[PDB]
This record gives sequence, structure tokens and C-alpha cells, in this order.
Amino acid sequence: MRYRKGARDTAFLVLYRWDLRGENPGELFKEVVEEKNIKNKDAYEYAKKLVDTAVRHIEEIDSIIEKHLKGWSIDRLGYVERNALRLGVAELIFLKSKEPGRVFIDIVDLVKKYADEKAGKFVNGVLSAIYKAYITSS
Amino acid sequence: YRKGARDTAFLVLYRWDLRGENPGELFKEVVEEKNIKNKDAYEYAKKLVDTAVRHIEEIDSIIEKHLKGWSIDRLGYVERNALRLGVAELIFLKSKEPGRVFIDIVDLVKKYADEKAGKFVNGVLSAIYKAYITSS
Amino acid sequence: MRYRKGARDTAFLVLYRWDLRGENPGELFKEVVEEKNIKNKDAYEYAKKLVDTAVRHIEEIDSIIEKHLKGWSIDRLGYVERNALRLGVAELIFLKSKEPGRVFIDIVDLVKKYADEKAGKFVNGVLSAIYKAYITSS
Amino acid sequence: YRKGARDTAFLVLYRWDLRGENPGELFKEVVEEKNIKNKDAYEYAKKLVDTAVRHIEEIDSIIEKHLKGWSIDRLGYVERNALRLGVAELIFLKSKEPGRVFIDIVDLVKKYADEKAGKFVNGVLSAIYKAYITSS
Amino acid sequence: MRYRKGARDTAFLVLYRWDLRGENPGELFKEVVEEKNIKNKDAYEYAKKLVDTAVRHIEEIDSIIEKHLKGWSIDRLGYVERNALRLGVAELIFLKSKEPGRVFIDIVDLVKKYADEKAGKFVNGVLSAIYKAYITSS
Amino acid sequence: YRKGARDTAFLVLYRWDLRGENPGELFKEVVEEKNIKNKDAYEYAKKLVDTAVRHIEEIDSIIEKHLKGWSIDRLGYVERNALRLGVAELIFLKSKEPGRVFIDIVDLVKKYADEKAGKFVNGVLSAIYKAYITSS
Amino acid sequence: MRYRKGARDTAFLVLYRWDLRGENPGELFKEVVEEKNIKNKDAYEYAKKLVDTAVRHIEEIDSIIEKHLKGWSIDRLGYVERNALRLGVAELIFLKSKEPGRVFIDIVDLVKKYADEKAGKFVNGVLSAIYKAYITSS
Amino acid sequence: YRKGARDTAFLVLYRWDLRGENPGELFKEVVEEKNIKNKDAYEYAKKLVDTAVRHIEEIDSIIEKHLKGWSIDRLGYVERNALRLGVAELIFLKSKEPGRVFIDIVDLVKKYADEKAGKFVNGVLSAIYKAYITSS
RNA sequence: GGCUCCUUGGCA
RNA sequence: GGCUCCUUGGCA
RNA sequence: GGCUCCUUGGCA
RNA sequence: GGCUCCUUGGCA
RNA sequence: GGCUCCUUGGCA
RNA sequence: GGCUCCUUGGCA
RNA sequence: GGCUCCUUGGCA
RNA sequence: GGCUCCUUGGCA
RNA sequence: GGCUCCUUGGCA
RNA sequence: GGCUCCUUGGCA
RNA sequence: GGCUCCUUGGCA
RNA sequence: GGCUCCUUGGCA
RNA sequence: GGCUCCUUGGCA
RNA sequence: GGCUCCUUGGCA
RNA sequence: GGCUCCUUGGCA
RNA sequence: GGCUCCUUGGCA
RNA sequence: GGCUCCUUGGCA
RNA sequence: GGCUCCUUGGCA
RNA sequence: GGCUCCUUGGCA
RNA sequence: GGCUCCUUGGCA
Repeated sequence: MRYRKGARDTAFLVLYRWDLRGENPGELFKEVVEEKNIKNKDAYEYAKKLVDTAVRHIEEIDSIIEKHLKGWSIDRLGYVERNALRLGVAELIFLKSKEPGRVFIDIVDLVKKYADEKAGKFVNGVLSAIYKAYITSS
Repeated sequence: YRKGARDTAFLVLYRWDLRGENPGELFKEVVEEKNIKNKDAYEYAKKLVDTAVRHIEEIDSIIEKHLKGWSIDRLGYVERNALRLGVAELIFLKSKEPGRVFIDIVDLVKKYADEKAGKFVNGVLSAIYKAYITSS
Repeated sequence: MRYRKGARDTAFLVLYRWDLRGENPGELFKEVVEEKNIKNKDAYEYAKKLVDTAVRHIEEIDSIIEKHLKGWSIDRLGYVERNALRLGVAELIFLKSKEPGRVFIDIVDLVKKYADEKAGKFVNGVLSAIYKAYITSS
Repeated sequence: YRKGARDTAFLVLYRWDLRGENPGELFKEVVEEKNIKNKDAYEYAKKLVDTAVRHIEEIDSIIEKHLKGWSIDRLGYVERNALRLGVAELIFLKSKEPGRVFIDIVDLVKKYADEKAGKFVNGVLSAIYKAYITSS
Repeated sequence: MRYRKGARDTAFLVLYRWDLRGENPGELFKEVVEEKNIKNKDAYEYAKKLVDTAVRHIEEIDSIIEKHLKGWSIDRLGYVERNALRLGVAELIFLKSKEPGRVFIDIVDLVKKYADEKAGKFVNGVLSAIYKAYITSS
Repeated sequence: YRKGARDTAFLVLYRWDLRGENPGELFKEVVEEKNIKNKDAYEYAKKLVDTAVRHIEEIDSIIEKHLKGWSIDRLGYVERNALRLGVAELIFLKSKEPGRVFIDIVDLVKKYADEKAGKFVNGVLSAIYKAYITSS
Repeated sequence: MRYRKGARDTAFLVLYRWDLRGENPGELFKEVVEEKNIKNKDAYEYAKKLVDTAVRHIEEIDSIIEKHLKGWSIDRLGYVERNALRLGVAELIFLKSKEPGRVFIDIVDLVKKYADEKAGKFVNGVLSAIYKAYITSS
Repeated sequence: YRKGARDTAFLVLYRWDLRGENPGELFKEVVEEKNIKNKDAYEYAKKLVDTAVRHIEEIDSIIEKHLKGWSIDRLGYVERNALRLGVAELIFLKSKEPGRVFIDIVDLVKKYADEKAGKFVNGVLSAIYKAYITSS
């Protein structure tokens, strides 16, 4: 239902700081949850599942997105762009979201919010290409 | 352009006193998070953090002297680090705009804590500066 | 025999419309006969005799029923109640029906049919009182 | 509650066009015969009859125009009077429920005459209304 | 017959206000009857009998319901819940309703209406337990 | 959130002027009956009732002055108490949203009585407020 | 949008030096652009179009302004006044500016800046008369 | 009034050495651009330019001698022409205010180029003048 | 050198 | 060593 | 970037 | 979204 | 909802 | 038509 | 007879 | 009527 | 109308 | 305009 | 001193 | 000080 | 002292 | 909570 | 509940 | 020969 | 055909 | 799509 | 954005 | 920018 957006925001913060600060994912999860004053169970558990599905499988995801960068190493992107793409790939593919378009909207929203419009368009294009590659992979 | 630099430096010093890691990496992190564009803000904030880190023990002594008997370790991270930054710029960088420094610092205190801590930091800073004037 | 009920129905319609519409009794008789598709001679002639015995003697009848209304003017009743009482008095008294109870049953039936149950009980009571007054001159 | 009112009004108009007496007395007669209980049915039917009687000649003209050349006097009493009522309510009372008016009227035609007259009255009424739409 | 529901509603209002406002039961009965525009005799008299059977016997009833609250004092419930339970016990037990299920339906309906769903479920459970205790008192 | 508070206060004042019991208990009763959830509505309505009860005689005087010669005791409970509440909030609480107060009050009058009383209360309230503007 | 003022300044320099130094318009354009450190494309192209529209049509313009000098030969004016009037006529008439008043403000500003107040008033009056003559063909 | 005349003359000589056109026309252009009002400034600057143009080759020789082996064609236009003007006024016009000439010239060098060229021109000019003193 | 001041050059 | 006003030019 | 005025759309 | 409002309903 | 009075269907 | 119910319709 | 909620539409 | 979010262009 | 900004000059 | 530090003038 | 016309700073 | 204004800090 | 827009978070 | 769209049932 | 309707009845 | 009411079922 | 009450889940 | 709401921030 | 009250600047 | 002053600079 509705908790999904908040869960995605939390997960994005956790991944962003995990990449940037190199701190433990669980500890950063505690930090983000405490500072955001998260209470409701669904959002908490969904965010935890998102973060866990992002951390486990991280390299597979990195490879997946690095395939669509046209030979460009993933460190050549922005922190926001990169991590948001990671979360997006995790949710869309690894958890097989039944609401792909919704995930697109929310993710792109997060990218616009934390970075800017152009980053949003970039992430949108890349992730769209990735999902187009995924859906017809079967 | 100095205000944002002061906010930066404050956050960096805060994370240093909290986590305990290397100030440079923390600086990189804070800079990355707030998206610092302007060059002067970067340079300035960096100079602030460096100045604070080099003189840190002397700064702590100067602050503790005006704490009215308190141990500096017992202050809140916000008050303590804001006082650190304030003393750093006012004394060791010899800021030619002390009033503005007081402004920015106290405002920072009121942002990340209650105004109750704001007037306190203002008072301690005032005492420290008044002592610094008659020092030399 | 059997034609009596139909004759009574026809006569009742004729009287009801005579009182209500103020139209000529003979013309209304033609109307009712034509619209009911009456054919059989006995019913036709019996209905005609009923209507004629109702029209001639009408005021005498009105007085008779008005005696049993306990001072109440006859216009204070319903059209159905009034006219049915008129027909009933005509048949019972003026033609001296040899089948009084039968006339009662049929008349009360007509009253229930064209108005309602309570009107039927009312007409029944009134007409019964009238006939009780009529039979004992002895 | 409108249906019974329409049946009432139809019977009244019919007896008016037939006998030729005063519409009010006829209305009283019809009301007495069918035993009208509800107030709204009475009021409504009365308004219908009044509206029809006031505008009667104009109504006859409007109807006759769509008769395809026929004289309105040559129509059956049922068809003619039902058309009268229909035109009265649809046009002069500006009914906001035209479809329902068509329904009730045509049904009335099918009750007191064959459906053969029903489709006819439906057609004439449809033509009249379609003309009324583009009138103003 | 049908007047029972209305009677129960009236009685419930009277009890609710009797408990809340502390005003005289008869006066409040007059108030509720006047404001609801109650006319029909059966509803009036039935409501009066319900209220009277509720007021007289009130403490006995209170004890009865307080037995099933598992040691919980009756003032710990809501006004609606409490008073509706009082009326329910009065009707089911003291007047020995021959239509227990009907009383259940109507009472629970009143509880849902004046409070909420959960209050309805609560009252339902409690009253059901009470009636289960009553029927096998034989 | 103010509207429900005004309805509350109105009902409370009404029951006070009617029964004559203690306003606090009546307030508890009304609050219990309407199931007030929100805190601000409770607090507000309570402040309204208190303000009205404290200043009640002065309020009655102010209202009676604009009644055009009538005795305030001769007004309907609805009109009288609604005027009481209106004057209380508009004058003694110095409401910064007078138009909205007029709205809510007049609406309350139209709910528990005819609109005929509504325009009247609106007029009296308008006169009172216009007088209050030029008072100080 | 905003580039217009800068374009007008550049054009004015080019015309002033074209009249004074007699050097090639394109070369002087290169000089002014290089020395002003002009980069943004809109300003560059707009200035180029202004200069080109001034050079081509130059004699027509000269005649136009010479009509409003009341028989006075155009060489009797100042360099600033003359050339600014040329640019003004070019922009207002030949390019048909949709922002005439704006052009007036900027041109008069340039005249005040490079010469003095009185020159500004003079140019203002003359150019205003010219535009008044231009706008009314009917 | 001499300073502006020197700036004028410098610009004129510069444009001469750059473009290669006739010094008189260039003088007219520069005078027109800077809006020279005062008569003495005009006359003076004109005398400076004329004196420089007449003696130009001798001036170039004198300058080149003190260049420490450099070709005069390899100097920046600013340094070269400022030196030209300086030598012209100091030597051929026999200025009675040499210090002031040094001032104005060096300042002109610092305006249209970096001070790095300023000290250089000052040095060369000093050498040239010191040589001129012992010449006769 | 004890007063009131003014113009002005270089310079952190 | 720190500013004021303003001009031109580059971008949010 | 911030404020504000229209204007072409999709709106709440 | 959201007030006044001339009009027709829907649910209870 | 609540209130006033009358039908229909079906079950005893 | 003695009398209970279920589901609906219309109604001041 | 009197309420709660809500939809469409006519006008500012 | 008042309030407002975006979007296509042009302004203070 | 404003503000910041990457550059270069005139005035105090 | 302030201002740090060396100057040059010159007025009552 | 006197005379002709233009700046700068600061105060209303 | 009589006009047109702009930037901006603290504050109920 | 009363708002606008928006972000996050808790619930109907 | 309000509107609305499907969907699994019991329905009127 | 509730219209059209191809079909079979029931009651009167 | 023609009406009132009502049940089941075929189709939108 | 149109209207509608609840209920199991998923949406704007 | 909306509204209210228990919390905390950015913009005007 | 409004706004109460003390300010600082600065433009024609 | 309406208009008064104070102190200076340059100038036929």
C-alpha cells in the first residue's frame, strides 16, 4: 500500500550513506530510522527488506547497471544517481515488483529531490533501459 | 558565503567529536551531502575545520576556563562543538567580523538545539572574547 | 337465478354515476351496458328494472336510509356507500326480494369491491337495521 | 407518483373532449372514481389538466403540424388526447424527465387502445419534441 | 412486531442520558419522546416498559454485567457500551424476550450506530456470554 | 477545527440557559455526546464557553443595546445564545477572523432554527461589531 | 530576453568605431567581442545581427535620421549621438522591435553613458520623433 | 594636466605601433574617444606624440642599448611604447620633472599590463636616464 | 614648539 | 589591509 | 536562484 | 482542493 | 439514521 | 380469515 | 414529519 | 468568487 | 523589479 | 569613503 | 585677492 | 529636509 | 503575531 | 475519514 | 430493489 | 369476449 | 440494460 | 486522485 | 509573502 | 532625481 514510498526513501538514505560513509548498513539503518522517527511496522520492515536485498546481491546489481552504462565504470556517476539506481534495480528485479511504474515514479522523484532534474532524467532513462532488458529476458 | 562554510565546519566537527574518525574524510562526506558548489565556501570551511583541529586542545582549555567550573566533556555535542568553531575563528583566525561570527554560531546552536542552549553559547562566547580582548 | 348479481352490479354502476356525474339514468344505462358487453336478456331487463325502481322512488328511499343515519344527512356518506344503500333498499323493500340474505351478500360484496372492508361493514349494519325495521310491521 | 397523475389527467381530458362539459367537474368525477389518496398525485394531475386546457389551441396546432397533413379532429380520442397531454407536459411544463413522459404516455395509449396506436403516438411525440428542441 | 426497534432506540437514549446527565428518567423519557416525534402507542408504551424495567432492577443488572467483565468495574466501559448492555440484559433476561437473536441484532446495531464497530463487537461478545450464562441457568 | 468547537460551545450555552445547571458539567455532557476526539477542538470550545460565562452580563448588555428596544429575555434560546457566543468570541476573544465567526454563528442559527432567525442574528451581530469597531 | 542590452552595447561600439576609425565592421566586431570577453551565444549572434542590419541599410538609415534633423547634415552631430541614432533606427524600424520602449531606454542609457545627459535627451527626442513618424502609416 | 596627455600619447603610440597607420589620424581618434576638453592636455599630448614620432629610430636605439641584449621588436607593445614615450619626454623634450614622468609612465605600464612589467620599465628607464645624465 | 586645519604621494 | 557606488562580461 | 505579472496547457 | 448559490439526485 | 401510516412477495 | 416471523415498496 | 453524509449541474 | 500546483512562451 | 555568482575596468 | 605606515606641501 | 565655467566629499 | 525607491538584520 | 508552498514522519 | 476504479463473495 | 423483453402460469 | 394484481423463466 | 447495499483483496 | 490529523525540517 | 516594533545600508 | 548649505579640486 502506502508505506512503500517511505520505505524506499529510508532504503535510499541507507544505501547513499553506506556508499559514502562506508559505515555498517545495519547501524546506518538504525540511524536513519531513529532520525526520521519511523514507527509504523510495515514501513520499517519493508525498508529493512529493501536494504537487505540491496546489500546482499550488491555486486550482481552493480554489474547489471554497469552493463547499461556503455562501458562506463559505475564510480563515474553521482552518489545519488548510483545508489538510487541500485535500489531501483533491487526492487524492480530482485524483489520482482508488481508495480514497476510506481517504483519508477518514486525512484525518479527521489533522484530529483536529492540531486536535480537532469539526474532524474538520467536515472529514468538508465533504469528504463534496464527494465526493458529484464522483462524480455524471459 | 561564510555562513554555509560555518554550517559545514560545524557539522564536520560534530561528526568528528561523535564518531571519532579522520576529519578529512568526514569533511569529504559533509561536502558531498550538502552539495557545495561555490569554491570560496569550500576553501573557507576547510580552513575553519583545519584551524579547529590543529588548535583543538588549546581551544578546549580556553572554553573550559569560561564554563564556570564545568568539564568540557559534559557539554552537549552541539554546544561544545559550536563553541569550538566559534573560538577557532574568533581567536585563531582573528576574524575581523566578530559580531557576524557570534550571529552565525548562535544561530547554528538554535538550529540543532533549543534557543536555551543558544543564549548559553552566546554568553560563554561573549566571556571568552571579552577575555581575549584584554589578553594581549 | 344467476343473472341477479350482474344485474345488481350494473344497477350499482348506473346509480353511482347518476349521483356523481348527474347524467341521465337511461344514457348511463346505455353506457354501462355497452361497456360491460352485456348481452343476455334476463340480466339486461333485471338491471333496467332495478335502475328504474331506484330512480322512481329515489326520494322515498333517501328518506328511509336517512332515518337510520341517526340525524345524519345522507350526503355525509361516501358515493359507494350511499348509492349501494339506495339500491339495497330499492331491491329489499320496493321490489320485495324473496331472497333478502342473498341481496345482502351481493350488495356488501359490491361495497367491499368498489370501496373497502369498513365501508362493507357499515353498509351491512345500516341495511340490516333498515330491513329489521321493514320486516316488522306485523 | 407522476404516473397515476398522468392517467388521471388523460381520463379527464378524454371526458372533456368527449362530453364537452366543464373540465373542473370532470376532474372531480375522475378523482372520485379512482379514489385518489395521495396529495401530490392530486395536485400534479390538476396542474396537468389546467396546463392542457389553458394552452389547448396552441397544443392542437403543434400536434397538427406533425400529423403529416391530417386534421387533428380526425384522430381517435385516445391518440389525440394522449398527444395533447404529452405536448402539454413536455413543452408547456418543460418536463425535466422527457423519456419518462414518453413512457407513461405511450403506455396509456397501449392501455386504452392497441399498440398500433402506441407506436404512432410515440412517433408523433418524438417528432414534436425533436422540433421543440431546435425551436429556441 | 415492528415497533420493537424504535422502542429499543428510545429506551437506549433514555438510559444513556440518565447515566450521563443524571436527570430524572421520566423527564428524559418525555424529552426523547417529544424530540423524536413519537406518536404510535405501541412504541411509546414498549419504550416506557423498557425504561421502567431498566431503572427498576438497575443494580441487579449492573451486577450481572459486572460478573462477565472479569473483575472490571462497570464504570471502566463507555457510556454507549454500558447503557446498551444494561438495556440488553433488561430485555433479554428480565422481560424474557422470545426473540433473543432479534434483540441481539438491534442492540448491536445501536452500539455500532452510536459508537463504532469495535464497541459493537465488544457488546456482542459480552451480551452473548451473559445470555449463555442465563439460558443454562435452567 | 474551530467550527465544531463553536457548535459545542453553542450547545453548552444553550443547555446552560435552558436547564440552569453548572456549565462545566454540561460541557462534559456535550463533549461526551458528540464524541470530541481532537484536542484543539476541546480546548477551543472550552475557552469559548468560559469566556462567555465570565463576561455573560456585559455580553447581555451589549446584545440588548442593539436589539432595538427588546428585552434580551424575550429572544428565542437559539438566537439569544448564538448572539452570546458570537459577541464573546468577536469582542472578548478579539477574533482575528470575524467574517468566519459570522459564518459559523449564522449557520448554527440556521441549523437549530429557521433562516428567518439567521438573517436577524446576522443583522444584530453586524450592528454590534460595527459599534465595537468605533468603540476604542 | 536579457542578452539584448549587451548586444546593443556591442553593436554601438562597433558602429562608433566604424564611423570614427573607418576600419572594417567585421574586424572591429572581432575586436569588441574579444576585448569585452563575450562568450554567450545569444549576445554574440544578436550583436552580429544588429551590426549587419546597421551596415547594410546604413544610407537608408542616414536619410531617415537626416529627415528629422530639420535640414541639418548628419555630420553636424556627435559620434555617439549619430551612431546611437543609427543603431536605434536599425533596431526599431528595420528589425521591427516588439519592445520599442525597452530599446528607447537602453539606447538613451548608452548615450548618457558614453557622452552625457544632454546628448541623451537629444537622442531621445530625435528617436522619439522618428518612431512617431514610423508607427503611423495608418 | 600632463598625466592625461601622457595617457593619450601612450594610446596613440600604441595604436601606431600596432595598426601602422598615420599617427595624426590615430591621434584624432584617441582624442575623440577619451573626450579631451582641456586645451593644454590636447596641445601637450600632441607635442609628445610628434616628438616621439620624429625621433623614433634614435629613441629605439637608446632603448635597445639598455635592454641588456634584447631586440626592441621582441618587447611587448605596452613596455616598448611606454619606454618610447618616456625616453621622448625625458630626453628629447628635456623634462624638468623627471620623477613625475617616471611616475606617470610606470603607472601607465601597471594599468595596461602587470606590475611585473612595471618594475622592468622602471629599471630600463632608470638606466637610460642615468646614462643620459653623464652623456653631455 | 604649544592650537584649528587643508592639499597631497607611496603603502599592508 | 577591509569597503561603497557603478560599468562591462560568465552563470545559477 | 528569489519575488511578481501575464500567457499556452494538465490540475487540485 | 474550496465559499455562496439556482437545480436534480444518491446513501443512511 | 430516526419518525407517521399504508402495500407486495414468501414462511410458518 | 386466529395469530407469529423474513424480505421489500410506497408514505405525512 | 424532521437529521447525517454525498453526487451532478446553473451563477458569482 | 477567493486559494493553489505544475506546464508552453513573453515581462517587470 | 531583486540576489548570488565566474571575469575586467572607472569613482570615492 | 574607512584604515596601517613612511612622506611632501601649505593656511590661519 | 578679484573673475569664467566645470568636479569631489559630506550635511540637510 | 521636501519625492521615487532598493538591499537588509533583530523582532510580537 | 497571522500565513503560503513543500519535505519527512504518526494516525483516522 | 471523503470520492472513485476494479476484484472475491452475500444481495437488494 | 427495478425498465424493456421472448415464454409459462397463479389469484381475482 | 375484455380488465386488476402477481410468480417463474429466455435477452439486453 | 440502468441503479444500489454490504463483503474479500489490489489501485488512482 | 483528495481531506483532516499526531511530529520535525527547507522556501517565500 | 503579509505584518508589529527598533535598526543598518544604499539609488536616482 | 524638488530644492538649501559646509569643505575642497580643476578651470578661460
